[PDB]
Amino acid sequence: SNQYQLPLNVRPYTTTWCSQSPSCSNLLAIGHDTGITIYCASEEQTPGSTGLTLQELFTIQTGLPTLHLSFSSSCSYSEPVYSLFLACVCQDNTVRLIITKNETIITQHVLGGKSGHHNFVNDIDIADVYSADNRLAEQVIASVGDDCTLIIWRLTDEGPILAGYPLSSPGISVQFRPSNPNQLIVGERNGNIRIFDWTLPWLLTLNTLPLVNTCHSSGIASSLANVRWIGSDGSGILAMCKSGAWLRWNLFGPKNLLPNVQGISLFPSLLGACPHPRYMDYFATAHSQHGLIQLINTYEKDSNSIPIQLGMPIVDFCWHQDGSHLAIATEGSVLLTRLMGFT
Amino acid sequence: ACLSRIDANLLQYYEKPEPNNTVDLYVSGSEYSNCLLLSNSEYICYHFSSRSTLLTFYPLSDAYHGKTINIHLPNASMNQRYTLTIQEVEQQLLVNVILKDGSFLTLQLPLSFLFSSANTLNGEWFHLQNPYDFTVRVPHFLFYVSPQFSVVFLEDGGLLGLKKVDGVHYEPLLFNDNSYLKSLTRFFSRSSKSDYDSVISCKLFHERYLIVLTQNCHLKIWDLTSFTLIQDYDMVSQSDSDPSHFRKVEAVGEYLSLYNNTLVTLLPLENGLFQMGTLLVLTYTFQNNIPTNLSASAIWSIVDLVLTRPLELNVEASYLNLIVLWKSGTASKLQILNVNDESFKNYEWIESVNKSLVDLQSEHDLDIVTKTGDVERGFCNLKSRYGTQIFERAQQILSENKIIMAHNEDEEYLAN
Repeated sequence: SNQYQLPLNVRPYTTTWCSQSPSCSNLLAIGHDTGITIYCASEEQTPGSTGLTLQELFTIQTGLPTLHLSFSSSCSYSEPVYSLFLACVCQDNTVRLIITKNETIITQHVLGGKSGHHNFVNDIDIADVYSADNRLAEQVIASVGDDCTLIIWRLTDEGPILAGYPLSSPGISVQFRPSNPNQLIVGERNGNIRIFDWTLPWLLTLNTLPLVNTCHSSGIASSLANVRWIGSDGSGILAMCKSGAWLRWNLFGPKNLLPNVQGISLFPSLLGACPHPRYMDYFATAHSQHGLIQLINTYEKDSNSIPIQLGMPIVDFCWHQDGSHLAIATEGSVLLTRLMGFT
Repeated sequence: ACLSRIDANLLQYYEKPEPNNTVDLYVSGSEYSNCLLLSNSEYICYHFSSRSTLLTFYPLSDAYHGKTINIHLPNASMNQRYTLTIQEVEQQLLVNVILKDGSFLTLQLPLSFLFSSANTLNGEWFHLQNPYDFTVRVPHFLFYVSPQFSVVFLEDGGLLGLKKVDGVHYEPLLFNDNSYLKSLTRFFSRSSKSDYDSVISCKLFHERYLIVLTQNCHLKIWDLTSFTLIQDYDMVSQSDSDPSHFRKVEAVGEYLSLYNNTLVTLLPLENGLFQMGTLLVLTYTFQNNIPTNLSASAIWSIVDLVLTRPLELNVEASYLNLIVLWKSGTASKLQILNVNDESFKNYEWIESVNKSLVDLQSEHDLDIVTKTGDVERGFCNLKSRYGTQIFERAQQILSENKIIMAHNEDEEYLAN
C-alpha cells in the first residue's frame, strides 16, 4: 500500500476513478468541503509490489461540499491542459455540471430549487449520447433523491431538456447501462429496482426484499444500499443491501423465474458494492465504520477474502480501471493499494 | 376464513416489560390463563403457573398502570387448574384450591383490592383446611356449584360433596355410589390402576342438575336435590360402534359446554365428533353427531369450546354457534360451527386465519414498508415490532446460550 495525504483541512465525501473515459482514466477526483481535487496515477519504477504511485495534480475550488462525483466521457487531455466535465451534488441541494480547463471552472450549470429535487439528493450519474452523425448531441445526467423523484437532465444542442419521474420511495442510486445509454437503472430505498428506457411504462422492476434467502434472516430493516450493472455490455445487475446481502441477475436466452445467484457479505455495506471493471463475478464492499474491505466472488470462489483492513473508517473507495489497484478515500487521506493476485 | 387474528400484547406501548405496581402475596403464569368478568364491567385476567404454585391476577383494560397480584402457594394443587376454582361471590374473588397434600385452601380477594393502589391486604384473605382424607382416595377435579356448595371428583370414580356451614368450614356430603360393584365382574378390579371411569368434564344445569362426562364417554346425570344418579347414557353406542379404537379420555379437558337447554359433547373418533342433544323436563335426547373437518392426520387437541348465541356471519341461516379452539403444539386453530336450524343436521364449518397479518407478512416476505439497511435499523425494526417483553426475553435466551453480539454490524447475530 502507498498512502497519499489530502490537504489538512480537506474532509473527503466521495472518491471515483475516471474509468468512464479512457483518455483520462488515470485521473482521480475527491469531492470535499470546498471542491473537487484531481490526482494522477503513474507507474513509477517503485518496487513492482505497488508499481503505481499517486501524483496530486491540482485542486478545483468550488466553495461548498461535494457529496457525489462522476466523470463523463467528454474528458480529454492536451499539451499541458486537461479538459474536464464533472457531475456532482452540493450543499444547497442542487445538482450541477461543472466544465473546466484544469483547476479553473470555465463553465457551470446548476439544477436546483423547486425545478430541482425537493429533498435530499442521494445519487447522480452521467453519460454522453451521440447522434447518428456522431457529433456530441447530448450529455445526460440522471439523479435520484428523497423527494420520491428521479430526474433526467439532458443538455442538448438547442439547450437543456428537463424531466421528472415519480418514485414509490426515495431514490438511493442510479446508473446508466454499459454499452447501451438508452437504458438505465434506478434504485429505491425500499428495495425496488427499476430498468428504464428514457428515450420512450418503464421496462422492468425487480425487488430484493422478498428474495432474501432467510436461511439466515437478513433482519427487519434491510434497506437497499446499491444496485449496479456488471459487464461491458451491461450484461448483468447486482444489488446489495445495507445488511450485506447481495443478489445477481443476468440479462442475455430462455425464460427466467428467479435471481441467478445470491449471498451475504461478512459485514454491513453502508456504501454498497463496487463491482470489478474486469471480473464480473467480483465486487468489493466495505465495513466503512471499522475500515475493513471484503472482496466477494459471486460464484463462491471467494471463501471470505478480506485484502484490506485499515485501523480507521473508510469514507469511500473505487477500483482503478486496471483491476489490480484500489483507491480508497478515508477521512483524511487516499490510499492506493495493489492486490498481487489481480495483476 | 371469515375471521382474522389480531394479537395484543398489553404492554406493547411501554418500555418497561413489567408493571411498576406488582404485589406479591404469600400463603403460609405459563400453564393456564383465563378471563373473568366482574360486577364493575371490568375483566380480570388470571394465570396459573407451570408448577401450579403461583396464581397471578391483572386487569385486562389497565395492565401497565393497574396492579398485578402474584399469590404464592405453599405447594402445587393436586391436579393443576382442574383442582382450582375462581368465582365472584359478593364484591370478592373467592378462590378455592385443593392442594397436593390434601389441604383445601380458600382465598378471599376483595374486589376493591384488585383495583386499588394498595400493596398490602388486611384480614383473613386465606384459609387452610382439611375436610377429607385425600391421601387414600385422590381427587382430580373441583367443580363450583354455589358459594357454599361445590362437589369433588375422585380418580377412582367417586364423588364427594362439600357443604359450607358457617363462612369457612366445609364438610363431606357423600353421594350414593354403586358403580364400584362392577368390580364383581372378571373385567374390573377396585385395585386396578386402569378401569377407573373418572369425570373429565362437568356442567351445572338449572342450579340443580349436575351433568358429568366420563372417560368412557358416559354422560351421567346427578340430581343434587336427591343426591342420586338420575341418568346414565352411553354416548358412543349411537354412532358407528367401532370395535377397533375409541380413545377413552385420559385427562380432564373441555369436552362439553351448554347454552340454554342444548348440549354439545366432544367424543374422540379420530378426535372428531361433536354430539349435541337437548336437555328437558330430567331427560337428555340425542339429535345428531357432527364430525369435525380436520386433516394432516387429525392431531389437534381441544383447548376450549363455547356454545352460544349466533354471530353475524356470511350466512343468515343460523340458530346456534359453537366456538372451538384446537391446539397442536404452539400452533392454534379457531373454528366456528354454525348450526342452521333446530335440527342439528344442517350445519357449516367456518375457519379463520390462525396467524396475524404482521406475522404472515414477516414469514412470507410480503412486507414492503419496514425500512431496510443498517444492522441497528433492523434492531429498531424488531424492537418496535415485537415489544419489550418479548425482545428482552429473546435477548435473555441469547446470552444464556452464549450468543453474544460481536460488533455494531454483526449480521450473524441479528439473524439469530
